[PDB]
Amino acid sequence: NARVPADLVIVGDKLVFLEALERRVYQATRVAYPLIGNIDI
Amino acid sequence: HLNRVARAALLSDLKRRVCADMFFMTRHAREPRLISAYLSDMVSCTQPS
Amino acid sequence: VDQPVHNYMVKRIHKRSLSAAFAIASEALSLLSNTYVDGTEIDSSLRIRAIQQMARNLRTVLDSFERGTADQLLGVLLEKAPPLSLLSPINKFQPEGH
Amino acid sequence: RFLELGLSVACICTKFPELAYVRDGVIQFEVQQPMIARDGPH
Repeated sequence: NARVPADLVIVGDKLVFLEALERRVYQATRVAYPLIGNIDI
Repeated sequence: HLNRVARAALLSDLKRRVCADMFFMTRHAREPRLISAYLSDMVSCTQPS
Repeated sequence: VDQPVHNYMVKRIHKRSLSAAFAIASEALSLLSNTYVDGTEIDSSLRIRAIQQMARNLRTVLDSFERGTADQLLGVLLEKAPPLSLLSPINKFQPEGH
Repeated sequence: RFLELGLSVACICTKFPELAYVRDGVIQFEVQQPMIARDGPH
């Protein structure tokens, strides 16, 4: 295994990664960062 | 690679940034959990070099 | 009187792929092929520059696949997930089924 | 003073006092940008 810097938040009873990959990946470029979808009302 | 929906509304969404929040200090002598909502989100923000 | 049940499920794989492009200009290609070398220093510098450009490109065309697998996973996971606002009441307010 | 206060570290030590026997600076630096493609037929 290898040590890696990342943030881990405990919610409820489960330790989950809290990844917001917009900086390392999808950056300064031409790819659609998902999670910005649209809704129709 | 956007079309005429983002900047033809550059004056219809941004000029939001033409109607709410503002120049700090001293009429409402009375509020700490948003004065740092453009103070605690304008100082440190994005991409590296 | 109830009798126990067994369930069998079968799922099939789905195929995708990833690609990236990588070009070298005719100038650089001719320098690299060592066809028109004059055996002088002035072309050694140009050939080294062409090699460095090949490097500075092949680098990231290959780094690209690693940085793209993440995009693929996000795509499939977004396509996969039903909304919380509908999944939550289904599994809480309803115990078993039918 | 101009050591122990602050009124300077955001600059860079590089060199010309007598300046302008130096004509001439149009000085710059690139950015490379790498391979994006998405996932999907785009």
